[PDB]
Amino acid sequence: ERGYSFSLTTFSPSGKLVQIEYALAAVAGGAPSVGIKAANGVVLATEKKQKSILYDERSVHKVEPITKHIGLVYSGMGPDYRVLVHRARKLAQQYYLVYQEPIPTAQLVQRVASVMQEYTQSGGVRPFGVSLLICGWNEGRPYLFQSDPSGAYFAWKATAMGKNYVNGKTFLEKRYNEDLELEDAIHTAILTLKESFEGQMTEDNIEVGICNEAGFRRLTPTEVKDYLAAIA
Amino acid sequence: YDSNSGGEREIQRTMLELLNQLDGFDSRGDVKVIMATNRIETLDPALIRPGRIDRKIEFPLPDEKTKKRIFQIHTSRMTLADDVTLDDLIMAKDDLSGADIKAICTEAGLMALRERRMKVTNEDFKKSKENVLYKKQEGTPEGLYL
Amino acid sequence: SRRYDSRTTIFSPEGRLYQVEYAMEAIGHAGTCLGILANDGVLLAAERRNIHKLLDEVFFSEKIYKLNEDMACSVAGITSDANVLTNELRLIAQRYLLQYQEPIPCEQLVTALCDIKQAYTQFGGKRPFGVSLLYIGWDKHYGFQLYQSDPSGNYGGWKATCIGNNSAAAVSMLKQDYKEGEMTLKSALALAIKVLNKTMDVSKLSAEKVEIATLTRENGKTVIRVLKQKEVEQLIKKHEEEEAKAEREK
Amino acid sequence: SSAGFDRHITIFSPEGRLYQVEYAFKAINQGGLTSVAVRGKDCAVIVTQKKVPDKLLDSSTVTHLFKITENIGCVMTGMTADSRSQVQRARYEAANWKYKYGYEIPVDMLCKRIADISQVYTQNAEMRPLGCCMILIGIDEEQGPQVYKCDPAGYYCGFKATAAGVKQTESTSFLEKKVKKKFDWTFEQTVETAITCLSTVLSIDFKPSEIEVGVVTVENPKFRILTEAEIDAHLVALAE
Amino acid sequence: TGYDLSASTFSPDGRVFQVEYAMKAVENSSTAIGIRCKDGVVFGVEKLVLSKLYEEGSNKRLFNVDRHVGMAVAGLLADARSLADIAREEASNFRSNFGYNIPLKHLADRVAMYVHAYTLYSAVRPFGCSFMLGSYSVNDGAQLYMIDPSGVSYGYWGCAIGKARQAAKTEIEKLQMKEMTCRDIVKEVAKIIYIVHDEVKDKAFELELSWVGELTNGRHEIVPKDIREEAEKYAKESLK
Amino acid sequence: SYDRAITVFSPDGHLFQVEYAQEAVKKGSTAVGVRGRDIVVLGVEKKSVAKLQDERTVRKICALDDNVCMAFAGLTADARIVINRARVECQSHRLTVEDPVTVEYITRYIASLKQRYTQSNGRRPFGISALIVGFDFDGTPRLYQTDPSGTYHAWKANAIGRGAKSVREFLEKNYTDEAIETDDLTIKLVIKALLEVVQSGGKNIELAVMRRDQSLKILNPEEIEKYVAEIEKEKEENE
Amino acid sequence: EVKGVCTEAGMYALRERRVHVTQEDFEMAVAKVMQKDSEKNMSIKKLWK
Amino acid sequence: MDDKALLVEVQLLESKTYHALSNLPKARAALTSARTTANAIYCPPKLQATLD
Repeated sequence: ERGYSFSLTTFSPSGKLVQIEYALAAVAGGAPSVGIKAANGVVLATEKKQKSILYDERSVHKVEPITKHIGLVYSGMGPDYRVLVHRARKLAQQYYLVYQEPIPTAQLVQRVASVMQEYTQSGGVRPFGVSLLICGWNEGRPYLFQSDPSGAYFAWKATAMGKNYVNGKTFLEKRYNEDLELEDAIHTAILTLKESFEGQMTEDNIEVGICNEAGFRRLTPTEVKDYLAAIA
Repeated sequence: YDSNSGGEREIQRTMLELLNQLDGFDSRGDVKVIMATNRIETLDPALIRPGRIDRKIEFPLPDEKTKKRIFQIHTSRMTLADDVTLDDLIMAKDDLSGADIKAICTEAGLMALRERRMKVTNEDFKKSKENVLYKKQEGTPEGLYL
Repeated sequence: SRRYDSRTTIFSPEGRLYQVEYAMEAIGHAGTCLGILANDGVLLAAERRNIHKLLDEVFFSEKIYKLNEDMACSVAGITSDANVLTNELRLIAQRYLLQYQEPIPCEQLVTALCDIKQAYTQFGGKRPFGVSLLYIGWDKHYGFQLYQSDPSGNYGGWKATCIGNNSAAAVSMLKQDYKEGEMTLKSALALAIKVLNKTMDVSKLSAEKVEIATLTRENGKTVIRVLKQKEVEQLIKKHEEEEAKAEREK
Repeated sequence: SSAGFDRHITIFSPEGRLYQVEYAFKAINQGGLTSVAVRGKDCAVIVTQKKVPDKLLDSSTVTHLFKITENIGCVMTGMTADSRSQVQRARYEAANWKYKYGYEIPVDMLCKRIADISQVYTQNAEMRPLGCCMILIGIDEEQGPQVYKCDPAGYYCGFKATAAGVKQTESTSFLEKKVKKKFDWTFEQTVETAITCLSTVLSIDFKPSEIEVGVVTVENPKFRILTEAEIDAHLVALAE
Repeated sequence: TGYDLSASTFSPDGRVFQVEYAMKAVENSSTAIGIRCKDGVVFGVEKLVLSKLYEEGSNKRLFNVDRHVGMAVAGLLADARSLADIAREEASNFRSNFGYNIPLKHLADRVAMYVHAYTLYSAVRPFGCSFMLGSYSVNDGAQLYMIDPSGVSYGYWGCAIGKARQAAKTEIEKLQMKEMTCRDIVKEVAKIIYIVHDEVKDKAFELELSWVGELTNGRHEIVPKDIREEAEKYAKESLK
Repeated sequence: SYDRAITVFSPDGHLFQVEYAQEAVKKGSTAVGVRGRDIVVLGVEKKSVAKLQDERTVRKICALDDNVCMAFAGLTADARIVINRARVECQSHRLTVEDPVTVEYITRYIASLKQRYTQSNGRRPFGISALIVGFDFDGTPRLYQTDPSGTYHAWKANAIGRGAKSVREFLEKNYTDEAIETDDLTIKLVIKALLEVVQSGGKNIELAVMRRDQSLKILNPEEIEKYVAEIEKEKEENE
Repeated sequence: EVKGVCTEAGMYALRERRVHVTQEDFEMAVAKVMQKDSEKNMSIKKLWK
Repeated sequence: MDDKALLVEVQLLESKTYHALSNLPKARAALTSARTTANAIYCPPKLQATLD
């Protein structure tokens, strides 16, 4: 490059930022996803489709692990997702080289959102088009956080993103209670993902990852075929 | 502007004959003409150019000096009681005209007649200062320029 | 090449700023902070902007950031922009202690930040910050202090200032009602509960929509107190009782 | 609609889209060429025609079938100048896998390294996003054959049989009708379908001089470009 | 319009007009052909003289990059002398690291990448040049290459650059290529320059011929021009 | 790394940014300053204090060293950079040369700071206008001024801010050496000038003197009322 | 909009042929009328706190 | 409470039992409420022909 470095995101005359609001529009028209925190573990459930019978499902993965106990899904766009995965992978290593201890889940999200915000103020680039759902069972209590293209973190009990997320939002508002078990959380997570799905819900149309206090665990399609018997 | 219709030509000929008889140059006998509008840029240019008018007086802005007279002028013909404090009303509000001051004194007179009194207390002025003057207060860069 | 540059650096042809004016006229929306002192102690009343039934609040300090052992702040603006400054302002106070082995005084912490906020407005064409925040704290020269910060890089010492534009009616209330050396930690707290009752549109002032952080000078410790739940509730019951008692003359 | 400079540089639209990248998807179609990839049970076929407009032009320096490593080949569509720039990147990062790690790079891991680079060109606004496609083949240990496709947006996935170029929506529609009927796939069963799909979509019934076949096999993992004679041998064999 | 200012933006249908504009800049230049016989390559450039306008032998477009490599530039002449410095500098570093002579297949690739690199950014513009690369080697025969301003570079037997592009290669393909000594090809080049470009626009024109092959032992040099002068004597035998 | 020229020329032969910068000086509080032969004086108007707030941080008269005094207009953030730039230079001048800094030396430092700052690329020019007051060695009281373009002069009575030309007119018919004879007469003269611009209700005037021997002293608000009363008393003798 | 909620809660009880109304009937009625372009999302209004 | 799929079942079962007890309008209404609930159903794999 040359030395331009001019930020292409400035304030509106109203006083809002324009490109971040447009980046949120790309997230809302993405694949639906749901995450539920249920007092012994946290369950991530995304919704994976294939436009043909020609694609392969053992290749592209949505639920992606980070350390040994920290999972991560998204709802926005695809190529930008893999960037900040590899960024967060290295970002958890400088914690572990220095402190010799697995990084707490709150400590990642402070660092990932700091990457993402500082990315928007600098010049020549667009913001990301990805929102995240990060979870983990650190120090007894499990956790569930959500980031955004603006770079703001939250702490949900149960949220949803992607298409028709407000419909899934009201559904969890009646479905979720003070506490459940892990298996009940999986049963209501498939229930809310079956809200806006299509007719074929096989072991390949959904893709589910959990966080035990024993650790992160990604579910193979065998159990998801077995657990979808009398689903929702 | 000259159009073909018969709604606009009755203005232009009256305007043109006015500039003709202003500059008739036969016997005017020192007739002094004072012309005034608000804006000036959307006006007739040949009335601006010399030979016609050579005095273009502008009437700029205000200040908190000229106001206090207009407060006293508008609060002169009323039953102004001995319990009213206009100096607090002067210092507080910092952008108003005499037409605002007039609207204060009238609303002060109305509030005194709603509570079935003759004289006006300071409180009727305070509410009138807070009621009427909230119609245009919009736009300021405060604390930026010392 | 050059035709994509937004030119945030140039003055207005009016002869004033143009881009910094947008952030300062933005900043009054969505956020309400205040703080009071007249005696030993200083508080910070906040306002939970959105309280949805599916949140956690595992941190127990949402808007208040304890940036030092003697100081804290209350930010109102872009949330992502807040984490940039508060990580920086926390590190400013710590390199001072490394250099002098002495706690940072409160003015030259504020002037340290405001010079950073200014310099990103002049050169670079960088987006300026959308953050106005407040300051409390205690030092060895003056004591309990309040400060206001602006996105321009302009600051000031105050005693009853605020941030949000809905609090313009509150500053009028504070000019109507303020005392000179009569703060207790009942007088200032009941006054702050009185302010957010009228200025915020929350009916009956739900105790989960507000948040109060105080600071007292205990022995040599300067205890930063963050009160949790029930003391707020009985305060509101105290405030509604003092409203119900005073309206008997009406 | 268009806000700011969303038709020009890679920024967002008010509809939550962008436009430069989806212009680049139909920057392939100015190439005027169609390539088909089919994976069988123990092989992986690449077939691509070539157009020779001039008699004063070689029949050697034309074919898009390139060789990344000794066990990985590819085919390029789109424009040609952007294609060979893409290939030198793939040749370069395959060798760095050897020098850093010691063993041969998988065909899956290479498509990540390519799609990351295409991401960045989308990402920083002051550079062109390189419109050309990418299809790889290769044999993995304990995984069999693979077929992948990098895109100028920056995403990839595995496939079973997937074409690219100009004609996909007729070519992929035929391959779906071929796969879902659950037939056998051995070697020559896989080669014959890779011809007849490209035969029926283009509707040519050609002479064995335009197409090139780049099969890889489990028994012979070397990337191999077929001779014109044995290309003619398969074509008359499927002919009844 | 609106999309045709930078080399970073695409068109709404997916092409780049700045490359399209530079292609027709080369088209408005004089004619230069190149043809290989069975044991060498012959270069031919029609070179215009306006009235006097220089010496006899200024600003020749038959550059000499390596000891066995030639040039036949046409287009904007200032940028052509830049590429001659780049192509010279490239072959030297091949000699330094390695230490056999540069193969012509690499030197086409290494240059055309540098051409392609100027078609991405909004800082620089595309080159307005096009040229021929001719070599000979006893291990590799003769090869003839051809670079456009986009960067698409591959092999030919006979090509032609300039205004007379389609009009000149009409009759190149009428000849033979394998059954020709290059000494026969030398006078065959000179008639085609003499056939095309009637002197209606330009009265005076030169004819510079260069010649690398078996007889010159791989060394590239100009033909003996004033010596033996059999080209133009044979060329003007075509008055009817 | 920012390579973009901001300040360019105009077809008629002027600039743009400097004329836009001097408007910010025109939209600011007024500050005047006169001198004498033994003591100097400078004041500022338009306090506009909220009267319930702190005011030790709102001070707009400062000192670079034990001789040099400041008074600016314009915006406030850009003034703070210039002041902390100038405190370093007058301290580093004392490091090499063992003198106190002359008041002429530091004004060349500020003006050369501001000129190269409009010259370079990517840089918004400053928006202040300072009044630099200090009495050098051999007892030479003088005052200079600055400009956002970077020029500087030596005046006997300056005025800047919102409405200086009225003040410059009021000082124009005030060309008396007798007013620069008595010290308290000079101070009430500044109060006479500042009340001619601002409404000046005894709480909006901040004056400060320097007797060329001691650091500056803000006068007491009783003395502001004491000087305004004798100004009212001397003006009431118009009959 | 108070009228619209009263009509929608009435219309929901109509199709059930029922002269009674629940609290939930109004909850789905307000959610029908509260259909705006400034969508909720929790991220439009929390990034600006 | 929560449910959507089993609601489709009990509406059909009532619209039978009003038609069993000879009710034209109410069974028509209970069928119509059964349809508009079934419209948002992602899967009527078998219940569709039951509903039809």
